[PDB]
Amino acid sequence: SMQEEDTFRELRIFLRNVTHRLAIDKRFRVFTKPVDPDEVPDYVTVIKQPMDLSSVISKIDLHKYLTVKDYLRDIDLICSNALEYNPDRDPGDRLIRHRACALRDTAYAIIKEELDEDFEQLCEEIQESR
Ligand SMILES: CC(=O)C1CSC(NC(=O)[C@@H](C)NC(=N)N)N1
Ligand SMILES: CC(=O)C1CSC(NC(=O)[C@@H](C)NC(=N)N)N1
Repeated sequence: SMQEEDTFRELRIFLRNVTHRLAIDKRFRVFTKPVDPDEVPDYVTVIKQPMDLSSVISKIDLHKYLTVKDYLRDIDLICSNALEYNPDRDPGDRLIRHRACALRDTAYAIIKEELDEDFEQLCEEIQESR
């Protein structure tokens, strides 16, 4: 229905705002764009399902997220991919892991503070009826 489409549009507006706030954070610059194959060639090999904040924005605009849970699974994927690609004790790897975990923590904290739980439940119940 029209009211249901209004609900998903409000969700997209909210998700764009969260994603923008993550993308402008200097700590998260390494996650804003796909990994460039030149600067690092083994990434395409190790990481089967790449995700970054620019791809998240594209999926929002393609109406791919109908719930907050669909969105956070892609935030979770940005994080888990970074931990998998950077497992070593060396400081370069450790720095990316710390930033990845901070990105995930920040997104969850924004949603916990600013998303009404009844709004997320509505999105869920609309989606379960489709
Ligand atoms: C998005 C992501 O996970 C990235 C982007 S650059 C990076 N890691 C590195 O440049 C070094 C520190 N570690 C390697 N294993 N090459 N990890
Ligand atoms: C997913 C993962 O590997 C981890 C390990 S610890 C973490 N986040 C934290 O400890 C946040 C909540 N606190 C900080 N003072 N940083 N995330």
